[PDB]
Parts: sequence; structure tokens; C-alpha cells
Amino acid sequence: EAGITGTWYNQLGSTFIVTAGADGALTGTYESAVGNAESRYVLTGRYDSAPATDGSGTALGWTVAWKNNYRNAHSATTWSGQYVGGAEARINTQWLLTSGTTEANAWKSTLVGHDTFTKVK
Amino acid sequence: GITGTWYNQLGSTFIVTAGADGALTGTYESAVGNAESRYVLTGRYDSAPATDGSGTALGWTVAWKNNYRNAHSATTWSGQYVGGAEARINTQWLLTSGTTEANAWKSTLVGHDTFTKVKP
Amino acid sequence: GITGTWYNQLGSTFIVTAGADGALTGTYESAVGNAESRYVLTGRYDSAPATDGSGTALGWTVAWKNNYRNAHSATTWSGQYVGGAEARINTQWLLTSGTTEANAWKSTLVGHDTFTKVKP
Amino acid sequence: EAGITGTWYNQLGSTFIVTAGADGALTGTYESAVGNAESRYVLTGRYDSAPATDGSGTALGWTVAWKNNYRNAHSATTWSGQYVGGAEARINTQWLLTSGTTEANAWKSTLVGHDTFTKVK
Ligand SMILES: O=C(O)CCCC[C@@H]1SC[C@@H]2NC(=O)N[C@@H]21
Ligand SMILES: O=C(O)CCCC[C@@H]1SC[C@@H]2NC(=O)N[C@@H]21
Ligand SMILES: O=C(O)CCCC[C@@H]1SC[C@@H]2NC(=O)N[C@@H]21
Ligand SMILES: O=C(O)CCCC[C@@H]1SC[C@@H]2NC(=O)N[C@@H]21
Repeated sequence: EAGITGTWYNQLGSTFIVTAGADGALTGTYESAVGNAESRYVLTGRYDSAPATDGSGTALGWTVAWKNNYRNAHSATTWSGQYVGGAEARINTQWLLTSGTTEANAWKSTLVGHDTFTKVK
Repeated sequence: GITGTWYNQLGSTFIVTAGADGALTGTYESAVGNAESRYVLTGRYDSAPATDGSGTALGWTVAWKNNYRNAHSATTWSGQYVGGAEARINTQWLLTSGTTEANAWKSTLVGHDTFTKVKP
Repeated sequence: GITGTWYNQLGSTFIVTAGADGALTGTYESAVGNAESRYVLTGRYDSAPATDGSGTALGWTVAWKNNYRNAHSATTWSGQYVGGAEARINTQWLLTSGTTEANAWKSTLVGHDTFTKVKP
Repeated sequence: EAGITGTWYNQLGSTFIVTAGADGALTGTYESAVGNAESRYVLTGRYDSAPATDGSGTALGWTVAWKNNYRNAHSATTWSGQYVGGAEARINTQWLLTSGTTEANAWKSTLVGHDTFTKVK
């Protein structure tokens, strides 16, 4: 939690700014270096606020709908993964990016990938 | 609309409110897994979808900790709402468990849930 | 058994032979996408599944090149066969397109196909 | 193809030995450093045997059913990804590992991950 809260960057050059609340909330903004995106987007999510203390990561996830006051891609990404704490903090994720499609095109609505986030300071 | 009480093919209950500007807020009760009672969820959806017949993109997260249990895991659902007479939310999901780094390869389950407002 | 002609929810046709020791060999004809006619597939399945009621794990690949078209892409389906009166193959799939390194983030689609032997 | 053919290792320490045939076939063996696995397992797959020449990767995929003459995990993995050629050849993949389950447990049948393979020589 104080762990998770901060600024993070992934391998694409994207920026994630997040605050982890005592109640398990994640709130912040996401800026993507790629895709049909510009500026910052709201994110919201959840994390395990009482994780195991036995060397395990802390499970978390968040969503961005790719609409802000400047652009709308008619799509949303969710990241699912875990925070790994300590001096070299990482958030390791897999994600699903679903675009709104017609029914005929639903088979090709969803991209899958993986992002690694590095905490800055 | 998206706001309402939804059920998937497993009999899980997804109760959500869609805020006017894109928020999803609600509770999730899973019929399966290391879960009992309701869990907090939050997410986002496209609050100005295309007007060509396309569905409404969305996603949400549950961390599987509540007053009864903690599974040390979180699921995200990514999908789209399809309105009409038999409204549906079609999703794919990622369930990540906290693991050691070495077991990270087996940390994440993937699946697909379809939701309707029809009570089992 | 697994050997036979299968159809998914999109109306794609999956014609396969399950070899006694685990091979899957056949053809795939997709009803959607950058595809026409039949494509070669190969895969593997568990040729000695558990006897507790569990399904039979399997997977296969199609590279979307044939004599008619080349989409510069490949799909893998990972899933399990569930026998019984209404045999089913339930899958999740990954469709990777060749991309530049920089566009690799958007190289891979994911979805789910369910197959039965019922002709549309 | 001469590209793809060879020995590869991923970040877990697993070994993939493959031959790419002129007809788009992939054949070989896989040895996993992790999981319910020992020794070598057959793999088979397919690749785009006439890829684009415009800087793009070569699409491919393969499957392992985790039964060999020493062990059976009642599971199968498929890797989907692309080969990136040149002096520092890589195969970048995402994978799906489905275990056989009862119907009641099908929701938890499938793991998802990503592997990066480095060609040795
Ligand atoms: O193109 C869109 O539909 C909106 C932008 C999507 C950007 C994706 S989300 C997954 C991946 N990680 C990033 O930081 N950016 C891309
Ligand atoms: O077992 C856990 O770690 C927590 C409960 C997970 C339940 C999963 S979330 C995806 C799927 N859809 C449901 O409604 N339930 C399962
Ligand atoms: O468009 C392409 O790149 C090639 C055709 C892809 C068809 C996909 S494979 C997954 C899904 N299931 C089908 O039967 N068809 C689509
Ligand atoms: O545990 C099993 O069911 C069989 C072994 C699975 C090993 C997996 S396949 C994906 C990942 N990549 C590897 O090299 N090993 C693991």
C-alpha cells in the first residue's frame, strides 16, 4: 500500500500513477505510450490490503476505460497481477484490452498482453 | 442499461452501478472458488459508446478479501455490454493469485464469463 | 471420441483425427477473419486422461497460410474435450499476427470457442 | 525456418528443440523446468512459411500435451507468438495451459502466461 502508492512506468513507456487506500482501493491515472490514447485516463481497481507475508506478491488489478476529455477509443483495459515489494518494486501484470465491436466482430474484440511496471522512487 | 443485478453461467451475482461519467461500482458474489458473501468491485466503462451498433467496453476488478475470507487473489473482467431485449455482458477474465516470484508462472487463471440479468 | 468433424459458435469447421498416442492432425476452416478454405492444423491431446470424470486436455495450432491466402498469423486453441451424449471441446485461443517489435503489444487476440459435432 | 529450427531456452530455464519444415510444420521436443513435468515431451505446431519481409515477426504456435513415457499431468499448453530473426533471435509468446478438470472445476482449468525464448547458437 505505501508500497503500491506512487508513480510507475512500463516497458512501453506508459505512466501509471496510483494511490492505494487502506480499504483496498486503487485510484489514479494512466497515460499510454501507444494505441488510441492521449493524455491521462482515470483508473480504478482493487488490491489485497492484508496480503500474505510469506514471500508472496500482493494481488491487485485495475481498469482503464479509454475515454477522457480529449479522446475516446471505445475500449477498456484491465490489468491483473501482483505487486512485488522491496527496494526494487515491481508490478507484474497480464492485461485484456476489449474494444467495443458489433456482434459479428466480437470474436476479434480482445487483445491480451503483459506489462511490467517499475516504481520510480 | 449496465446498472443492475447480473448473473453469470456459474451463478455468481454481480451487482453494479454505472456512473454517468464512466465509473463502475458494486459488489460481486462468486458461486465458486475461495470466496463467500459479497466483495467490493470497482471498474470503468465507456460512457459514450459508438452509435454504430457496437457494444460498450468495460472492465472491473475484485480483490478477494472481505470480512469473511482472504484468498490473496484478484480478478479482472474485461468485456463489453451488449444491450437490447436480452442484455448481456460478455467478458474474459484474469485471476491472479499472490505467489512467490518463482511460482509466478502459475499465478494467473484465464476464463470467460457471460452475464445476463436473468436470475438462475 | 475426439476424432470427427466439429463446429464452433462462429460456424467454423474443425476436422480432426486423434492418433492413439496423442497426435491431433486435421484441417480448420474459419467462418470469420482473413481466411478462406481449409488450413492445416496439428496439435496434441492427453491420450490417457484421468478416469475421475475429468475432461481430456488438448491443444492445436493453425498458421493462416494456404494456397489461397496468407494472413501472416497463427492461432492456438487450448482446451479440453468433454465426452458424453453431447460431446464438446471447450477452448480458449490466442491469435498472434506477425508484427514489428513495436506493435507487438497489439499482436495477440484472445477468445474462446466451443465446439460440438452438430452441423449448423 | 532455418531461422526457427534449433534449440531455444526460456526465462524459466525450459528447453525447446524444434525443426521448422518447408511446409509450415513445427516438430520437436519440450522440456519444462517447472510444473508437473519431467524429461522431454513431443511438440507439434505450425508457422507462417512465407512471412512478410517488411520488419514483421513470423507468426507461429505449438502445443505440448504433458504426457510422455514417464509422466502424465493431464494437461496441455499452447504457445502462440512470433519469431523475430537476425543475430539475436527470439521467439516471443503467450501461452495457455489447460488442465483436464471435472465440469464443476472447468472455470479454473486454464493458466495464462508468457514466455520469451532465446536461440542458442
Ligand atoms: O488503443 C486503445 O484502444 C487504447 C489504448 C490501449 C493501450 C494499451 S493498454 C495495454 C498496453 N499497455 C500500455 O501501457 N498500453 C497498451
Ligand atoms: O478462488 C479465488 O481466488 C477467489 C474466487 C475466484 C472466483 C472466480 S473469478 C472468475 C470466475 N467467475 C466467477 O464468477 N467466479 C470465478
Ligand atoms: O484473421 C486471421 O488472422 C486468420 C483467421 C482467424 C480466425 C479466428 S481463429 C479464432 C477464432 N475462431 C474461429 O473459428 N475463427 C476465429
Ligand atoms: O504442470 C503441468 O501441467 C505441466 C507442465 C507445465 C509447464 C508450463 S507450460 C508454460 C510454462 N512455460 C514453461 O516452460 N513451463 C511452464
